[PDB]
Amino acid sequence: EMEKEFEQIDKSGSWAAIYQDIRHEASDFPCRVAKLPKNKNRNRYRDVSPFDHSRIKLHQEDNDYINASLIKMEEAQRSYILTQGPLPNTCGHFWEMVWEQKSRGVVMLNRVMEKGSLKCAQYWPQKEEKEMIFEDTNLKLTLISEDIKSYYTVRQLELENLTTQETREILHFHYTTWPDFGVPESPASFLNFLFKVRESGSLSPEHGPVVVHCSAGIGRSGTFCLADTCLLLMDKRKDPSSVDIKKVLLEMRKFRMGLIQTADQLRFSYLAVIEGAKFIMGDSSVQDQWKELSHED
Ligand SMILES: Cn1nc(-c2ccccc2)cc1NS(=O)(=O)O
Ligand SMILES: [Cl-]
Ligand SMILES: [Cl-]
Ligand SMILES: [Cl-]
Ligand SMILES: [Cl-]
Ligand SMILES: [Cl-]
Ligand SMILES: [Mg+2]
Repeated sequence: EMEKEFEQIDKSGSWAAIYQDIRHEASDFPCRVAKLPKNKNRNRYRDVSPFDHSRIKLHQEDNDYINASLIKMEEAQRSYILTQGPLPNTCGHFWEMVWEQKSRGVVMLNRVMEKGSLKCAQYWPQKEEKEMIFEDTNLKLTLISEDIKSYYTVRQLELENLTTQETREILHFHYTTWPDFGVPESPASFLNFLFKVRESGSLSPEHGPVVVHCSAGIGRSGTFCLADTCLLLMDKRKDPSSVDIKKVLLEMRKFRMGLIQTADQLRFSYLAVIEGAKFIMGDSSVQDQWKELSHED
């Protein structure tokens, strides 16, 4: 049971050891496509690749490769697409994947510039009047509106298939204050953001899998999906005791390497799930309290 286990690990000071055992137990599957010489410029990080079995295939034609994985959580019945922050030459492929996979929401957990370096291309338009046209993949993208909060922004985008003239609405949830190899400021601030995402309808099974990315699409991304999946699992069952967090994380790591990148992100995951279980188990009031504690205005 997660809270008792939490207290025990904390007491004995063993988060590093718990987290290293997850790393040693994690699946190791090939990534031969990601490593094809022709794909080298499609990859942000040498050592972060999608497994071949789980990779998202683009429906071109010339090169179906994108660094994106489908994390398909069978028992939870939710999927997520985890991807690296798009590169200057992969922004058209990224929107192509969103279109082909029928995603309604993209959760971005990083900034474009972190620590002085460019960790993600500016893949969405920051002004209504300056849309983006991705000529390679025949798509256009328009900022429709944005809602700017203290630590996150929600943007409404319109994606258009230029070939068919079909248009879809895409919600962009942008967490701007989650440091790389770091944790959110509090469980409240993380949960307030997660439930904004849930509220939008973007995780509905009527839509394709939500796209989640940070820079490498593994540490901040894995932290997000983990907490969400664990909360979903206990909601299904109405039973917090039935959720084994480390097991869920190991199941996720069958689909993408390196999910959750520090011991403290693991520890933060347990805090978020333990705190969010209050909501799942019937205390609707805590939602209002997370909003306050998050200082979103
Ligand atoms: C910036 N970065 N770099 C990694 C990583 C891990 C192993 C090898 C190379 C990069 C993960 C991450 N970031 S995160 O996934 O964006 O939080
Ligand atoms: Cl940014
Ligand atoms: Cl900086
Ligand atoms: Cl970039
Ligand atoms: Cl950072
Ligand atoms: Cl790892
Ligand atoms: Mg303006």
